[PDB]
Amino acid sequence: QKSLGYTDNYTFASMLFDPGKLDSDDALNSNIIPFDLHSYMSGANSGNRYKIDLKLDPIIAEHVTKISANPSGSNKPVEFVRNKDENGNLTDTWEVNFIRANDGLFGGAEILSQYTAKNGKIELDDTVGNIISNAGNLSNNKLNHQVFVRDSRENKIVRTSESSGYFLTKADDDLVNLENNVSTENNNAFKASSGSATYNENVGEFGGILIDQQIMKNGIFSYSKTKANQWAYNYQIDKDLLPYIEGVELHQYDYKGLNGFDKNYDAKNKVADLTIDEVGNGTITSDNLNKLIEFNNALPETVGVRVVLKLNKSVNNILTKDAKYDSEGNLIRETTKQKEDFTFAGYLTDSKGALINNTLGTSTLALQDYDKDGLLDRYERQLSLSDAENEDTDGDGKNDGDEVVNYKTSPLVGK
Ligand SMILES: [Ca+2]
Ligand SMILES: [Ca+2]
Ligand SMILES: [Ca+2]
Ligand SMILES: [Ca+2]
Ligand SMILES: [Ca+2]
Repeated sequence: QKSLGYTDNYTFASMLFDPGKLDSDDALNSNIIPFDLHSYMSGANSGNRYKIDLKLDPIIAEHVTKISANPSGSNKPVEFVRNKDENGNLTDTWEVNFIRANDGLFGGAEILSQYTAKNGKIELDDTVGNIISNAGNLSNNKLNHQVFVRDSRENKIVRTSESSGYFLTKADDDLVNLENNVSTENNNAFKASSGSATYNENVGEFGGILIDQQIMKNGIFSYSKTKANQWAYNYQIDKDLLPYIEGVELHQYDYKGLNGFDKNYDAKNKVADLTIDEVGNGTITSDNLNKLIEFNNALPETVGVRVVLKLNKSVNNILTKDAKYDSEGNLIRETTKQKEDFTFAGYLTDSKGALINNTLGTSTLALQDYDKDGLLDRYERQLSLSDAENEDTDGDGKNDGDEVVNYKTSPLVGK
């Protein structure tokens, strides 16, 4: 139930989760969710240190009986083992070793090239159509999924390997439309695309949210179009976040060769101000899209696009909306939200407005308040430096949330 911190290993440059959509009658009537797993590794690795984790929506994890996939270049599948939490229950995350030689998926020496784990099967105890019809309204809450590399030595997520998103259903009618009428302009250029959403306290004056969409290249694509054939970048932000957003910007996201993507925020990389409507959708174009997207022309580098959400209030005001306080103004741990997920999506359209093949990348941002002290887990780990599973880190009777916003005293000192 508790979230994980982040660590830094640039060698795990990309890790994309590519699942099938769930709208066609063939997929809707099957008990198996198919997927491929793409990875790019910039340096050699070995041993049992690093793992591959796959966190699934609890609606689906309730029905999962087996998860498996073929390692890169193999015919024999490997089974994902379900994870057990601290006390012994089963999480909604399955885990497999990374290095192929240690019952994993990818070879420790296959670097500087895209490698795929194919024939991935999420075997369920029921057909997906039955679960979709017994899951509720999937127009706001989606069937979230997440994949990342885990450093088992420090129990942290490798920052550059995180990728999230959600499975497409018929409730996502707009997105499902574009993956059925794909454009013909460059159906060969790109392999797959996934997104990732994180919280960043250095953005603006109240913190920010970073949406980093990567698009893997099949070859060495180069973007050169006439002014009348210029593409457009289309984005959709979760409507549940608009009250808290001061503004949205488009940043450059350069794949810096062997170093991959720089995950840090840099306000100097802003290239445009994005406009959005009431439902959270928007689009942007130019007479030369090379101004707004670092396509890494003529190079086999992954294409990246960064969207920044500058908040107008502190991020802790999201789960603490319609919460209750006492006479002294302190938060009662039993009134604030504990979990809430937000969904985003980004994709490229051609001149007529059709999707470029495998350019749709969805992302989910999982905000969590495990100890329910009013401070998000990401806030405590990245800014306040307090224990994410303790209402009172220093042990002086003053809760962590009350100590930071109310008492204005350090939540780390008790004497
Ligand atoms: Ca570059
Ligand atoms: Ca907390
Ligand atoms: Ca805490
Ligand atoms: Ca305290
Ligand atoms: Ca204190």
